[PDB]
Amino acid sequence: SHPEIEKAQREIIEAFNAKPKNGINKIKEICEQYKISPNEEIAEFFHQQRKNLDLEAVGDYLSSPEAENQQVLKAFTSQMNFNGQSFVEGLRTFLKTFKLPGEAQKIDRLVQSFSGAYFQQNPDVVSNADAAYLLAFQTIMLNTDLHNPSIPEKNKMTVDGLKRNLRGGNNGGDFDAKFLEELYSEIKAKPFELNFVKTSPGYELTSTTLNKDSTFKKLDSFLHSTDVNINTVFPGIGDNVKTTVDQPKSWLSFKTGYKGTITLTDNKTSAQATIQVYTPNIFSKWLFGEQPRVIIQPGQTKESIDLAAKAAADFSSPVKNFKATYDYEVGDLIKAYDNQKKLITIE
Repeated sequence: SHPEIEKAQREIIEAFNAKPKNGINKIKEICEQYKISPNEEIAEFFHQQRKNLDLEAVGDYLSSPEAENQQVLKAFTSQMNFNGQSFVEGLRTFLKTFKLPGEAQKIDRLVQSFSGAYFQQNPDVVSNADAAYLLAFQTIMLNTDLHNPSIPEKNKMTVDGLKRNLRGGNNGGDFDAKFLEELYSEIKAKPFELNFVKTSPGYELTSTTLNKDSTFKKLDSFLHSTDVNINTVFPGIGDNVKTTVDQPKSWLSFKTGYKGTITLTDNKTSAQATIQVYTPNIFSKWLFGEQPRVIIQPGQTKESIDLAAKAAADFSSPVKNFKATYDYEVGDLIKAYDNQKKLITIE
């Protein structure tokens, strides 16, 4: 906590709250001016001014894949005590710290950071860092099973049901039977205090009948497609648009709804946009929302805001929620959406 930053804390708080970018750049400003490291310092301000800062934005800054952001987090998470803490408790504390982003990849980056720190501070508890990430994802999946009011008590995961999934999890080995009993019981008696973001950044398409939507229907078929063009899904975007697809991990669409992320990139303009699909399932419905969601987000580059607007305008269903991105204000996204929704609303 450096004194030049501490002095104008209120100013940095006012800037960050208004627009995170402004505030971050105002932290960097003082850091440059006083020949000091921003990553280690952003992390500190975020910690210190927790009761003051926009926790939605903070969580959103820390969960972003950008190099600077990724470093800030390594520093944020390192500044946490996990020494002495139980795996269940250390994690119980970690998650409690954030206004949890409402998107799988963002959550993953977070869980991945805890894993690396819990293992650093407790090298004896888990065999390696990969083993901590496994245990955490099993713990988070366990948290759903043990507290789902729909699932009958007879179908809710057992203690030995845990030990089974974790045979070969401790760096190609088993974890201590008494530690998993202490894990399972700790999380049986108390569920994780998980506060999520209200509305996630960019365009969010969500309805109880979005599953019925032709564009949504098409986009889903696309996720299990080989060599297909995206203009078949979105004819409002250019012909010249390349796509990459990241399919969901070990924890399937059944335990999140998360059906994956499509990344669209204009091969002439370098405008980028990402589509995220979430379809409610028996396990997910209770924790992650009962209605399908489509989150469209523009890249940092020029015209990315149009690509995103073009994809969202092609949808029949309306965009239920608009939210400012780190580089784009709510209004500009509305401007481009209504514009393409007036443009595409022609033969």
